[PDB]
Amino acid sequence: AMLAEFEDRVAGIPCLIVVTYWEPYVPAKVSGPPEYCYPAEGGCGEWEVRDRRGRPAPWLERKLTEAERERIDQAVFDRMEGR
Repeated sequence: AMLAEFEDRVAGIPCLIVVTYWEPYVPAKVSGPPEYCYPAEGGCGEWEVRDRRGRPAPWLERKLTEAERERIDQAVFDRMEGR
């Protein structure tokens, strides 16, 4: 569904980011013998740009650059991993 929404910007234009899937971050096991160690999991998911009413915003989606996608990826992580 629609897990969370927050106000942000795409190339300076106000929008809503809606998070549609979130895989919770699960820490790696690093302490102790290597035989018991394992990598981290999750800390990623799926999000979309929307207008302030939560409607599709294809005109903003087209304005996303890879730089913006990377910045918003981190904004989503911080929102979903917050308290």
